[PDB]
Amino acid sequence: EVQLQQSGAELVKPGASVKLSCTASGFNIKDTYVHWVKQRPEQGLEWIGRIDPANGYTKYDPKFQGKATITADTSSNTAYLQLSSLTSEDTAVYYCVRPLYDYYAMDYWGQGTSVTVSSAKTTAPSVYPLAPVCTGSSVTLGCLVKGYFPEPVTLTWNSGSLSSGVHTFPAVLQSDLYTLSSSVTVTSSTWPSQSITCNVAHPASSTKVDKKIEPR
Amino acid sequence: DILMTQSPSSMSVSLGDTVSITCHASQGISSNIGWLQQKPGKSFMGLIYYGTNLVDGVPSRFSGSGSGADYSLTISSLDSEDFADYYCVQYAQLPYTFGGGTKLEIKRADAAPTVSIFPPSSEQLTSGGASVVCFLNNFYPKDINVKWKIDGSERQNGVLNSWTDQDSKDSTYSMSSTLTLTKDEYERHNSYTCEATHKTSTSPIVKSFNRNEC
Amino acid sequence: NICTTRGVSSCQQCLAVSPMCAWCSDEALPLGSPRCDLKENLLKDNCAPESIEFPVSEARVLEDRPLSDKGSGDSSQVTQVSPQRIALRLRPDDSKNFSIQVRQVEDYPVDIYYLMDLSYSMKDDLWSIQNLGTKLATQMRKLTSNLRIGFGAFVDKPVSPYMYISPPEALENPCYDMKTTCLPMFGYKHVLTLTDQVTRFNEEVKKQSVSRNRDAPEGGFDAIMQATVCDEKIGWRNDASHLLVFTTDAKTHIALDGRLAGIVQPNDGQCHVGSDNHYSASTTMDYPSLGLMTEKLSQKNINLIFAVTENVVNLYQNYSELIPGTTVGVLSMDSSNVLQLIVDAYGKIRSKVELEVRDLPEELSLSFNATCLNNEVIPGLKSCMGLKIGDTVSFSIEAKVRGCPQEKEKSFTIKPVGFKDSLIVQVTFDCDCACQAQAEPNSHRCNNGNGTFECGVCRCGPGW
Amino acid sequence: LNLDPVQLTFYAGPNGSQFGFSLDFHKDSHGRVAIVVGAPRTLGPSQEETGGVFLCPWRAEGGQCPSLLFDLRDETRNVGSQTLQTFKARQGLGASVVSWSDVIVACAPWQHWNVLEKTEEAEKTPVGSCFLAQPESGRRAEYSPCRGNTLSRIYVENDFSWDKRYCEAGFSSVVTQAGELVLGAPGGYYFLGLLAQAPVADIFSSYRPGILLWHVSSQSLSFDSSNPEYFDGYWGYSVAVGEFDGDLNTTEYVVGAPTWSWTLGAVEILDSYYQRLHRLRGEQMASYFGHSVAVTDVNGDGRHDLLVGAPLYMESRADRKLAEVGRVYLFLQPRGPHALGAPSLLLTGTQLYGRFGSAIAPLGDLDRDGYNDIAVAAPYGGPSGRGQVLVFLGQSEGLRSRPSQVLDSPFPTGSAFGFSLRGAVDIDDNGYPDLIVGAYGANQVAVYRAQPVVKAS
Ligand SMILES: *[C@@H]1O[C@H](CO)[C@@H](O[C@@H]2O[C@H](CO)[C@@H](O[C@@H]3O[C@H](CO[C@H]4O[C@H](CO)[C@@H](O)[C@H](O)[C@@H]4O)[C@@H](O)[C@H](O[C@H]4O[C@H](CO)[C@@H](O)[C@H](O)[C@@H]4O)[C@@H]3O)[C@H](O)[C@H]2NC(C)=O)[C@H](O)[C@H]1NC(C)=O
Ligand SMILES: *[C@@H]1O[C@H](CO)[C@@H](O[C@@H]2O[C@H](CO)[C@@H](O)[C@H](O)[C@H]2NC(C)=O)[C@H](O)[C@H]1NC(C)=O
Ligand SMILES: *[C@@H]1O[C@H](CO)[C@@H](O)[C@H](O)[C@H]1NC(C)=O
Ligand SMILES: [Ca+2]
Ligand SMILES: [Ca+2]
Ligand SMILES: [Ca+2]
Ligand SMILES: [Ca+2]
Ligand SMILES: [Cl-]
Ligand SMILES: [Mn+2]
Ligand SMILES: [Mn+2]
Ligand SMILES: [Mn+2]
Repeated sequence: EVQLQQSGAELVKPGASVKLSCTASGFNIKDTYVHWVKQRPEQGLEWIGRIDPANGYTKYDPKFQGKATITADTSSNTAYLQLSSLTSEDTAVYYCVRPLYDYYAMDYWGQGTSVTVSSAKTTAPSVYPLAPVCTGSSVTLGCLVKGYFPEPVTLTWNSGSLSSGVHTFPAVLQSDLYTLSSSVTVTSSTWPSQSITCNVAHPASSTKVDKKIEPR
Repeated sequence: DILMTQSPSSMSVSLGDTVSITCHASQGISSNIGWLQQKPGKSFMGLIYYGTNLVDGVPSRFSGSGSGADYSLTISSLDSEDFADYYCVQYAQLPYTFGGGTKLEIKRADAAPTVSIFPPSSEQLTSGGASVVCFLNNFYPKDINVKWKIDGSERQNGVLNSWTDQDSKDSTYSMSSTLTLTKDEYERHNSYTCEATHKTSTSPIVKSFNRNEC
Repeated sequence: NICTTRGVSSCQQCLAVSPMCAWCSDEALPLGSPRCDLKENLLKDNCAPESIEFPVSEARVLEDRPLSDKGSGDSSQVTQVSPQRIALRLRPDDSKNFSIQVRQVEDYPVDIYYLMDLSYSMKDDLWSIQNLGTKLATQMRKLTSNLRIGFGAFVDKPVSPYMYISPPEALENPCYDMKTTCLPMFGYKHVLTLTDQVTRFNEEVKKQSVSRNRDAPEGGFDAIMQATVCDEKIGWRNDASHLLVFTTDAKTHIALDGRLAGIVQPNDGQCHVGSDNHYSASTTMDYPSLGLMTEKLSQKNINLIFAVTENVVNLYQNYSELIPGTTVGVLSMDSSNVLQLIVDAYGKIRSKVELEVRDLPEELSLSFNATCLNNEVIPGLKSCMGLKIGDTVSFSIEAKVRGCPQEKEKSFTIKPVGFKDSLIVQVTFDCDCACQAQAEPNSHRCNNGNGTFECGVCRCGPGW
Repeated sequence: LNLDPVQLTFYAGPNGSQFGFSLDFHKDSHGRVAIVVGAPRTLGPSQEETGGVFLCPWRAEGGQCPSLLFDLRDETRNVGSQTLQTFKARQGLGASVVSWSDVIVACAPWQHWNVLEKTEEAEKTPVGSCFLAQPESGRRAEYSPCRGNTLSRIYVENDFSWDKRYCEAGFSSVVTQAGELVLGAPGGYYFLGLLAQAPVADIFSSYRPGILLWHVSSQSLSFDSSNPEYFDGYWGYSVAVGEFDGDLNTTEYVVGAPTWSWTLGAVEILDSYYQRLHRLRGEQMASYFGHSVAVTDVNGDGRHDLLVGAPLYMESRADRKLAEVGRVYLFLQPRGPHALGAPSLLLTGTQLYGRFGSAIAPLGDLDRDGYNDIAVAAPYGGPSGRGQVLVFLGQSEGLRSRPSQVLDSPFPTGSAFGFSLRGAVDIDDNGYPDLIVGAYGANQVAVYRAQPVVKAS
């Protein structure tokens, strides 16, 4: 079965270079064209270029000329995408693609390789409890993880105990650092009677703080 | 470069429905078009190639049609797995260009947001910062607008918003707005408010609190 | 002797016993005297001299023109074989010997048709030979006073995939994708009919130019066939040595190759060069086979010379072995040595004499003793080699008839390969008796009418 | 021996169509035998020659046959900033046909192809192409392994390596028992010749109309070479399959290269990865040794034997003279892992220019004596030069050196009677294997039915 295994998430500094790989599984990389595609949430999908691993001939979208360099090593059944002089805009997810039957199509895709370009050094998160203001039948608490890098962070309540009725929002990049928050809802008879704790772990800095929510 | 105008950008539909996503190119591409599926938080799967040809393994409820510069992906009898992102791609000319995309979302009954506001923590304040959080939970449709007010006057600088994807078993959306100020600036004012504007209510749902008071 | 101890019944059966036997038809022959005995024993028994039937095998010449010293002048009254005709007479199981002289006459006319590969790699070659006509004339003048020369050229079948067929520009100028111009592709074209006006050769050659095609093997064999069977157009002369000079630096297409261009029709060995001087069946008829080429070359008495570059010399030497009479010479990469190559080939061609027999009766068998170099007799040999122009050789020949054939009159030919003249041998089988032509059917002597009386004895009539 | 030359069956195609150039037996899903016939000069839609295929139902009286329809229109695809073009004029569809299971494969070796990109091009060249059909269902597919999208300049810069532009794929063809199509392409790699193989199942499942350039991942092509012995060798002029390495799980290929090694000619036996197991060399230059090959066990030991035709072989005759008559060579496969030796038997033609050995057909066991038999064609043989087919019977020591039977052409001069042959199938179901003979020059096919033996040999 055709499978394209791409390399792991990359995290580099601006002005540097990175080389992504795409290893063919269940077939010979030499068989077809190999394309590279860039995906960003706002800008969407962009075609970088293609290569014919058999002979090494490449094509690029002029937008990426100089920035991207595509190569291949049939010996290791791998295709590569080298990016140079990286910047913030080069932060995106990258895919390698090949056709099924049609020579020119785009049918099989690798799982994708996330690339993040930041100057930020490894920073531990600041966890802040969010208790309501000094009333209803249901109460809502919260947790605020601010100023950490890089991603990700695992957030749970009462150590995975309180599961249902929770909303952990996607992290957002606050000037070179990330911010995330989570809301949880229960009945008035559950809090502050039942102790609720916010559990945040940041494998990067190897820290795992825990903040209990206190009323006012 | 050929431009691929894909529509609609999104649609709210239900299981069993027959929907159609169209694609218009800035010139003729003689069926040299493919259709792609991206399930939430996953990679891409090929659906169609050369206009009408199903990729191996793809159910027949998917079909493609069109000619010249106008094409369509059609999904008869929507399945639970069919709710995802769909993109068109042309390969008539280099460079290959993609459509803007289309997200199929689950349709449900309107629902108002549960708004909650949270003043800065003691911990953060003693550090020199001040974040006011505002949770707008479990609402539908997704089109919502938040507005921060300090002492009655709107505030735009220092606001970070974050949205969740359509929740699994209730099909609602949630939002998180956070206003961050310096300790000093946070103490220059007294009243803090966030106004939620949803199609559900003609009047904005408001939630406030007052510093130096509780 | 064997004549008497055989107990023959007739004069015919007597002569068929042995060539030494005779028959006596005399009436007054003693009681128990054998009518079939040695001619000496018969006369010893008072046998009338006129009653002796004793045929003797002989071989007298009917035409014996002397060999020519020069092949110049004349409208072909040159003799290079002698005698030209002899009458042979043989009796049952007998034999008789005769001789034949063959001369490589000096100053014999020569036709040289230059057949040139004109694919792109022969461009420099074409520049080298623009004075070959006059330079060749100068050297051949030393050997002959009747030289004619001509010129033809070939590339390959003008059809895909041998020919470039795109873009349209490539059809008019196959060299378009390079930075030059060349002729559209052509299979074979006749350029200059054999003529003694040698500057016509120089001037025709100076107007020639190369073309270009895709695959390495070329269509020369097509051109050899046409150059051979298009007699009037090429202009071969009846009385002249015919030299077909084939120059190329590449491999050659052969019969059955044509199927790569969708051509399956076998070569018909016929002329297909019309008034436009191009080979019109080039794109509809397959390349010729070695066998068919050999048949036509031999039929038209053409001496094919492979003048090819060292990279393909072995190839053409190996073909040469399958086409007897062909000679090979090493051509330089620009044909700068082709002149001496042709002169040496000509000498090599006229350095051999090989006898060939045609229309020989089944009953007759021949044996040969050759005399070459210097009166050196070489038994069981009918071909001489290492000869020079002007030299003369001879062969002793013996004919041995087996039994006596139904037909009494037969003739056959002995001709050296490539030669115009030949020895016609008119054979006559003498196994009858002169007295048979005056027999007595239903004779009163033979069983009273039931028999025939001939040659002295009584034979049983027809029907019994 | 026992083919009936008195009551023949004749099938006929249009005049000038060359109907009978190639043929084969075809069995439908029910076991009903028909005859597929190629006619590579049949007129197409634009009143221009494109070739065609006919599927003749069996009938003792013969007659006309219905067409097996294929798309004859030229195609254009503008894609990837390039223009793909097929050209079907004079493509010779039906220059080869083969049947396997209920599928028919008919090839057009001279179909041309070109790719345009701005002012550049690949060059318009005969890549050849094959058309596949499943007559009963109507399914159609194509296979053209030599089509490429590389521009002319790239070949020049790379010294014309791996140049498949003049393949003429389908020039010869054969299908393995497992259903792998093997195409001979004598023009491949700048006229060295190559082989292309792919499973029929995968050819059908990967083909879609309009694509023109598509991938058949399970396919396998042979290799280019730097050895001058192979230059202009037309490797793939003829192809066949058989068992020659003792391992029944593997299928071996037999490939003819009639002009291999400066026209010496050769035949090679290869494994399915195109590795050479044996090489038989021609005996005489330009004899076209390898023009035709046949695989069949003739001496009843269960081991496949090889027959090679050299239609232009020149026999030595009195007075140092040579006579082109053609020749066939028999190689018996030895026991266990051993090399094929010298030929076990040499069959030589008698008629000048007869081209004995132009075609060789296994007949199965014609006379039912336990030994397989063969037919050899001499398309211009016979005392009248009209064409002859000779039958040779198998025996414990190989083949009989004298023909058991001779079939003289029933057609007029120039018919090329015998140019195509096929046997080993019982078409009338009388228990005896029959023989079909093509005469493309007369646009007809003759069916010879085997009958019970009169007096055995
Ligand atoms: C024109 O025609 C000539 C003559 O036929 C060809 O030359 C022959 O080419 C063949 C094939 O390469 C040669 O065959 C080889 O013979 C070798 C030994 O030969 C010896 O004895 C001869 C006697 O005449 C000598 O001339 C020669 O110099 C040697 O001393 C063998 O050792 C070779 O064996 C190898 O190959 C064979 C398969 O071919 C294998 O079976 C063996 O195991 C081994 O691998 C080989 O058999 C032959 O020697 C050549 N003959 C001559 C006289 O040179 C030309 O090739 C041909 N030219 C063209 C362009 O067509
Ligand atoms: C060819 O030469 C041979 C001798 O080499 C001749 O044979 C001899 O013929 C004479 C005739 O008187 C016999 O006496 C000898 O016995 C023969 N010798 C041998 C060795 O056979 C032969 O006659 C010659 N043939 C021709 C046609 O002239
Ligand atoms: C035959 O040979 C003899 C010598 O044995 C010779 O004298 C004679 O001239 C020859 N006969 C002829 C007619 O040549
Ligand atoms: Ca095997
Ligand atoms: Ca056997
Ligand atoms: Ca048998
Ligand atoms: Ca039968
Ligand atoms: Cl050239
Ligand atoms: Mn050339
Ligand atoms: Mn040169
Ligand atoms: Mn050529």
